[PDB]
Amino acid sequence: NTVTSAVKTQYVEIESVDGFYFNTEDKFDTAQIKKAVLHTVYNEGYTGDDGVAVVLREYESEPVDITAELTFGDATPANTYKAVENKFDYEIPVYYNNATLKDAEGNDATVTVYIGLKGDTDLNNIVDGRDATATLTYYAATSTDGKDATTVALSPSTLVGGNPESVYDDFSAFLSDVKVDAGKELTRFAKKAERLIDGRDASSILTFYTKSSVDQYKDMAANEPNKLWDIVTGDA
Amino acid sequence: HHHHHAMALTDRGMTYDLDPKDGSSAATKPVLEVTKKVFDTAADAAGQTVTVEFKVSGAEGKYATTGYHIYWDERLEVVATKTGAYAKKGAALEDSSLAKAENNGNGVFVASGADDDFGADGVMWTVELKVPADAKAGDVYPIDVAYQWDPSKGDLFTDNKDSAQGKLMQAYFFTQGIKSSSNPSTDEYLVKANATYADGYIAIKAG
Ligand SMILES: [Ca+2]
Ligand SMILES: [Ca+2]
Ligand SMILES: [Ca+2]
Repeated sequence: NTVTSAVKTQYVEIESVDGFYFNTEDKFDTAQIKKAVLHTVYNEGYTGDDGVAVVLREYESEPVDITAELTFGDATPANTYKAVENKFDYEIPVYYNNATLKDAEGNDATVTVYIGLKGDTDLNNIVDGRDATATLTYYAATSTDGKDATTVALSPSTLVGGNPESVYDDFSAFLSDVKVDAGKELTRFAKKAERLIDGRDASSILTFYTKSSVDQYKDMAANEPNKLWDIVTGDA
Repeated sequence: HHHHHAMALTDRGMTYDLDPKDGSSAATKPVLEVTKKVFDTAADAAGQTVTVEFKVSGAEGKYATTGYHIYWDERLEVVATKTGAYAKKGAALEDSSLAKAENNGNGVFVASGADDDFGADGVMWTVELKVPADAKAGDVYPIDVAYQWDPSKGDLFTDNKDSAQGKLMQAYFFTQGIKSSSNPSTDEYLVKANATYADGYIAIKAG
């Protein structure tokens, strides 16, 4: 007879953007999460003497902005990355108070990330001379009158398929930009057109490839490529 | 029945195992020749520095991206360039603005890149190798071009777009364009040196 209210279900709606990462990175960036609103649905009603539940009304409380409270839990680029042919995107669950959330359709709410090997211009999970050539070739094309980042594709990958405006070409640019003059101030969210992909990027990459191919650096390239990148870019 | 090994060289070349493995139908069939220097006497050879050329033919305007391993008899002494590199690019790579020699013990890894198929025929690389003072008549110091591969990366000889024909050319290069245990030299000096997987040499005529 006594009427009460209780949460019936709870879901989040999230506005997020893509994020690009290297396989060696230890942290996803929560800046991908632009806005997250938590909805809580209530039922109000009673249980009759016959033990049957009666619902008198259904409603939500005021939705709550929880954008700032969302984390990616324990997931990291390094522990998520798997080399798979023609496949670079991952759905990373968000966490709120150390638990996943459901989206409006009952599925765990996730954010899209792309993770690859630095230097891997052609997106084949291998860093080699072909990547250096592709990077050089893109520089030469975009250095020609009448051509730029908008009309030239960088990656030979079928995922780009010659399409200058593919998101995978932005991802390829991120992977190829091994020499960034601006440093950390040019963020991972820069688009291909916002980067400088030049012969210096191409010659690093080639040198990474050559050093990886001799006894001295074979293991460094395979185990901690980041230490080899620093050597080849003059940063260490 | 007995197993024979070279005096001071190992066979690091691996089986070319990328698809396609058979380069017989390749429109472009590149072949790499390596210097075969022969001295008449030990005195003629002892302490001499020899220019060893690695020369490609049959691939003019048909390649862009290369990378292969060179090794030499450990008794030879490499004479580095002014930059410390063990190898120096040649005229075949003049139109390839990416070119890099990486030192590797008794050997070097040599690679190139180009923004189009600007690879040319001719000398790709030179290495200067000095004959030891204690060289004797009959001695052979083999010089090897080898294909290597691992799951992280492998050696290359392909065109700018790494096309189907580029990959056929690559298979041809490594399986027929160079010597290896699967395509052995029949050169008498290399047979004598027990190094028929090798490609060139500095040899001293028998007494
Ligand atoms: Ca690659
Ligand atoms: Ca750059
Ligand atoms: Ca060989």
